This record gives sequence, C-alpha cells and structure tokens, in this order.
Amino acid sequence: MTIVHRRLALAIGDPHGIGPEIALKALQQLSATERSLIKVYGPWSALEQAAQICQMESLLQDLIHEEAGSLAQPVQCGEITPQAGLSTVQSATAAIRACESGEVDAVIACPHHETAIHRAGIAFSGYPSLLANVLGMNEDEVFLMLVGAGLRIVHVTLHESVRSALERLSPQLVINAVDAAVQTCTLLGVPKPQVAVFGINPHASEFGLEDSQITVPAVETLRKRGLTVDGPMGADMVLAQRKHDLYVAMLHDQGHIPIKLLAPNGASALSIGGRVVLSSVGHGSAMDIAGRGVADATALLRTIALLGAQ
Amino acid sequence: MTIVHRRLALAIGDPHGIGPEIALKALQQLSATERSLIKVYGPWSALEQAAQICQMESLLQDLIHEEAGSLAQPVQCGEITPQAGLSTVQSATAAIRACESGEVDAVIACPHHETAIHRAGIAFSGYPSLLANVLGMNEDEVFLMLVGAGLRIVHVTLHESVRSALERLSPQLVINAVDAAVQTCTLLGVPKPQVAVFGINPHASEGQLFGLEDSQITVPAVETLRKRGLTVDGPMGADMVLAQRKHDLYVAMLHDQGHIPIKLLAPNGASALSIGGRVVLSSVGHGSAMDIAGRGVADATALLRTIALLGAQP
Ligand SMILES: NC(=O)c1ccc[n+]([C@@H]2O[C@H](COP(=O)([O-])OP(=O)(O)OC[C@H]3O[C@@H](n4cnc5c(N)ncnc54)[C@H](O)[C@@H]3O)[C@@H](O)[C@H]2O)c1
Ligand SMILES: [Cl-]
Ligand code: NA
Ligand SMILES: [Zn+2]
Ligand SMILES: [Zn+2]
Repeated sequence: MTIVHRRLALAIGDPHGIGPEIALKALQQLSATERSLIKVYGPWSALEQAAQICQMESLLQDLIHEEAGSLAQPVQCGEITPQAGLSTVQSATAAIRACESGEVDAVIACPHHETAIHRAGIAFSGYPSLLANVLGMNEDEVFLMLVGAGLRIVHVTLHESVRSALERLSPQLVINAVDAAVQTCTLLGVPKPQVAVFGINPHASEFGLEDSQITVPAVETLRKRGLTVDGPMGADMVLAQRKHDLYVAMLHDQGHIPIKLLAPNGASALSIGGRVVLSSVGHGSAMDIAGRGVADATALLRTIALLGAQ
Repeated sequence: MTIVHRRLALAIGDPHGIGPEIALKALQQLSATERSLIKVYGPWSALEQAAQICQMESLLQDLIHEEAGSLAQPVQCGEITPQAGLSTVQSATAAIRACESGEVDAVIACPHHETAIHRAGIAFSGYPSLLANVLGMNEDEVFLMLVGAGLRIVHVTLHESVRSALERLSPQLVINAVDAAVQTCTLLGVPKPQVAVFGINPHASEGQLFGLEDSQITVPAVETLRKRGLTVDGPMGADMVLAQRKHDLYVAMLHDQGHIPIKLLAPNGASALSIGGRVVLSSVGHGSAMDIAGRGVADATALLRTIALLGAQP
C-alpha cells in the first residue's frame, strides 16, 4: 500500500519532543520511493539523536533533509527550552516557504510545545496565524478546515466571540473561504466537490437578515463561477443528509461539534492560505516520553495518507 | 414487558391526519394495564373512523377518553380544513390542562397540520408557544429539550437570529432553562443529573480572550446553580464537552449548538420535549401525512418510542 503520491514537507517540530522520533518511525514504514517524496525540515542533530535511541541510524542516509532550526547546544530530550521553541518555528517556516515556492505540494508539522515558543519571545496562537505571518497575509485570509470521519468543514471565522464573527462576515469572506477549501479538496483527491454552505441563523433564516445579506449572494456568485453549491441551509439538516464533500461553517462551534463527535481521535486540522496546505498531527510533544522510544507514528501516518492522496 | 409506568395524556392531533390511527395502533401494542394509564384527548368521531378502518373497534370500548375538539361534520381523511385545525388545538389544550391540574404526568401530541391551524385563524408557531399560551406564561419561560441517542440537550434560546439570541441571554434565563430541564430529567428516569453548560463563545470565551459574554452570563449562572446545590460543570466549549460524553444533560445557548449533535447521532430517533411549569409535552417526530391518512398503513413506531421515553420508570 503506497500512501504518498506527491511531494510533501515534514517539519519535525520541537526537537526536544517526540516529533523527531515519530518522523523517523513514519518514514521507516514507507517504501524508498515514498521516502524520496518527503523532505524533512529540522535540525539534523535531533534526527541523529532519535535515530540512535530507536536504532534507526541506517535510515538517515535515505532521508531527504534540509537544515532548519539549527541548535547551538546538544539536544536535551524532555526539556522545555526557548532554543527548542525557536527551532520549531524555523523548521515550520522553512517547510511553509518550500510549499509557497512550489517545491512541495503540502506541509505537515510534527508536535510543537507552546511554552517553548512563548519563552523564545515568539507570538504563536496556532498554525493559521503562523501560516498567515510567514506568507505575509492577514489572519482573515487563512482558513481552518477540519477533516474527520468523511466530513470536511471549512470555517469562515474561528476563535473570536460570536458577535465579533457576525460583524466580520461578508459575502467576500465566505467566497474566499470556499475558494481556498475547494483548491484544498483537489489536493485531498476530490476534483469536483459538492459544497454545502451553512446558514448563520437557524434554518438559514427562512429569523434575521444576515443570510440574505451574506450567504445567499455568496452562493449565487460561486454558482455563477461554475461551482456546485447548495445553501444556505440549516447546519443540522444538511450534515444529516451526507450528500456533500465540503461544508462551509460560518462559526467555530458549527464546524467543531460534528468533527469532535464523530472523530474523537481521527481528526485532521488543515490550515489553508495561498497555495499552502499545512496539517498538524493532532497531538502534543509528549515531553514525559521524549527520548524514551515509546512514541507511535500512527497519527503522523494518517496525516500523510490524507495529504498524500491519489 | 412494560413501557408505561406513569399516567400520560395523548392528544390525537389533526383528526383528518394519521394521528387518530397511530394512537389506536400504539394502544393496541400495549397491555391492558398500560392502556389504562393513557388518557386520549380528541373527537370520538375520528377515533371511531380510524378504529373501523383498522378493525380495532373492540379496543375503543377499553379506551380512557375525554371529548375535545369535537367536529361538526364527518371526518374527511386527507383533507386540510379549518375545523380540523381548531380540533387539533382544542385536543392539545385539553391534554395540557390535564397535566397542569395533575391528572396526568406528561403529554404527547400527535401530528398537527400548520395550514389547518392557520386557516382556523389561530396563531401557532410550535408547541412551546402553545404551551406558554395555555399555561399563561411568556414564551421565554418555556424551553425545548431534544432527546436522542443518550443525549439530552435543553436550549436556552431557540428559533431566532443569533444576534437576537445573544441580546436576550441573561444569567436568569440560563438558570430557568436548567431548572426546567432538571425536573424533566427526573421524569425521564434520571433524577439528580450531571449537567454541562455550553459556552456562548468558542472555548467558553477562554476567560475573556474571545468576548465578555460568558463571564457576564454563563459563569454567574453556574455559580448560582452550584450554590443552590446542583451538580453543574462549565461553561465549557460545546465541542469539547459533547465529545467527552460524561453528562446526562447539556445546556445549549443557541439553536445550532444543540440541534447539530442530535441530528448527527439520532437522524431519526430524536424527541422534542416542550417544558413549561410542571408540564412536559412531546411531539411525535413526523407530520400528519395527509397523503396516507385513512388508508390504514401508518406506522406507530415513533409514537411508541415517545411513549417509552415519557413513560419511563422513576
Ligand atoms: N406538522 C406539520 O407542520 C405538517 C404536517 C403535515 C404536513 N405538513 C406540510 O407538508 C410538508 C410535509 O409534511 P408530511 O406530512 O409529508 O410529513 P414528514 O415530512 O414529517 O414525513 C415525510 C412523509 O413520510 C410519511 N410519513 C410520516 N410519518 C409517517 C408514519 N408515521 N407512517 C407512515 N408514513 C409516514 C408521509 O407520507 C410524509 O408525508 C411540510 O413541509 C408542510 O408544509 C406539515
Ligand atoms: Cl522532495
Ligand atoms: Na504559555
Ligand atoms: Zn478552537
Ligand atoms: Zn428547529
């Protein structure tokens, strides 16, 4: 079973965490041809360390690697350090830039440690903010798509009060979300996606003017551009039908609830802006087991299978 | 075995619809003792008609019945008529009043037809509004609880714009919703539930990082409920709490927060309880089915399921 069919960047995350170890364990499971499609971004010293502990030194010769987030001192597994935090952001930044320039088609970031990044004096509020910052766009133009249990749901807004989200919603914002999400769908192996747009208000207002001002004009424009788009519709109703390859959530909770319920441990979070698709694996850096050789690479392999489709 | 363990009122709905027919088919499946706990409200003429079509005349002689929503003309199955609309509201009103007075412990309303009611000149926007109107309370003090697939979710607000819902949210509104929902839980066979309150904003505002609403509304409300001795968690992010699945009752601030989980897990299976004062009123999960009324082919499964839910052992 080949799971990688396109070029991918893998940023190895916090070099003191389990990110290095799971990168190797993942790459080990792949064939030689698959390995050559994955470019690893991170400090060599950490990959060396993990390879020694896990006894996978012979794998290192086959890795395609680019030095990023170099360390000035030896790797200290399990230790939260500002240096490690800087490393994480640099590795991820270099992967993103490689996707931006067309060297790879998508990026996977191994687990970061939020405290490490903060201690380096780096502002970080998630991959959507980082991706925007690196690509030099506004946070408004990078969207989060959750993928889990068959469902794909792009969020037009995220991480702000409901009132604040309502004030920012516009037809253009919804259109930009869908364009970004449709291009990502192509990458996930769905060329002609059937799109469903959630209503802002219950039953898509059939209960306020917001949908007539926002979601209705947006769907009209998308359809004129030749997209197959239904809605606005009541979130609850459309989801239940299970007739669509992509759903467009207006609000955080509309999109987050379905995914956490159906896919408690199988959900991917894709950050999407410009040409770039960045997934995390859905777990932390596990400092209590780092350097002890007990980390499993299942979540990383799942992320690779999803982004590596075709 | 027994699915009915307390007294219920059954309002038979639009008498031209399938409501009469499914009431009989349901009662047929129950034992004699169970049948004697269900008091049927509606026009006798419609039950007679349905009994003839379904060949259940001998069942009618056992039925506990109160005349409500009498008709002035023969039943015309399948036909939308104002008279039928008036009938529906009268039957349902009489069942509600029987629950209000303590004659029954809960109410089931069989399917109505919205057009019929409107043509009778009667304002109707759902059972929450009717229940409020009959009990003489405001629509703000009657709440909708969805039940399906182990989930129970009461909605603090319901069928209104998000903006409108946000403007009405207050600590007291949240408290009233929970009180109503807790008393209903007792009736559903879970006394003293473990309650989870959803946040208004994502992540329950994460303190105050994503708006002040939760600090002003859900936090003081939970504090008050806990001081009164209730086991209540939150506010928490809706998505997060639901995923845990370790609470008997959830409190949704907004329509979609509560409706999405239920339709996902229980695509058909979900009951909608209107709760006001001491009265709990469920619908059956379907319409009056005018196209098949009076042909004897309607399924009673949804009614039986509603009876099992409201009829549960204390
Ligand atoms: N309560 C109401 O508001 C109500 C009732 C009847 C009709 N209507 C009007 O007609 C539309 C559709 O309503 P509907 O009556 O078709 O119901 P529905 O949408 O709830 O159910 C779909 C169809 O399934 C069948 N069905 C439903 N319950 C059944 C049962 N117990 N046994 C066998 N078959 C059953 C009927 O043919 C029904 O038409 C509504 O959108 C409305 O405009 C409304
Ligand atoms: Cl490559
Ligand atoms: Na911190
Ligand atoms: Zn979130
Ligand atoms: Zn509804």
